[PDB]
Amino acid sequence: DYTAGKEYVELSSPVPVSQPGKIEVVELFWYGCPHCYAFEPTIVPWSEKLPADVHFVRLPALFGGIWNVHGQMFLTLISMGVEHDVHNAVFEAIHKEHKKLATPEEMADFLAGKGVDKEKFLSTYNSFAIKGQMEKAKKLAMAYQVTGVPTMVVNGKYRFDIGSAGGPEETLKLADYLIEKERAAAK
Repeated sequence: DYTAGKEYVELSSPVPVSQPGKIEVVELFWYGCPHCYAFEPTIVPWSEKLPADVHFVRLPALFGGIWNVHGQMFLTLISMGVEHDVHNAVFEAIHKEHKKLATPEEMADFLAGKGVDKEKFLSTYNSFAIKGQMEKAKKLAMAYQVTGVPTMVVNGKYRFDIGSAGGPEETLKLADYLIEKERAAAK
């Protein structure tokens, strides 16, 4: 059994969830984060097997500079509806192929090779709608009081990471435990 204050903490000010009625699981990440890249083989298959009442979401940590730029790329891909399909390839480009993907022109030229419309990528990247999603994501990370990645937050209420949980497998087992806690809770 896990212990509040040890493997996870409870946020004294819970944060609203992106999809009311589902148990939210957020992974805060940065595409350029090696620990984030390394966790992917653990969290990806798990995330695809979650039940119908769970909503898994990735949230880019907008902690400045290149993190903001890569987060803006993430959010642009989500808007275009293609992030899932090019997700692994972005991680691979950054960590294996030496691609910096540090400007929208560079991102668009890379993503074109993965099927992504460059004009639509560029227009979405610079859109007002993306500005709002950026601020939303910033304010969420501030409200979760997250100061590094990868970090998990369940149902806007419980924050934990690989170190606190005690390893990558433990991170998912803890998430499972916390999902069950929320499923059992009175509505």
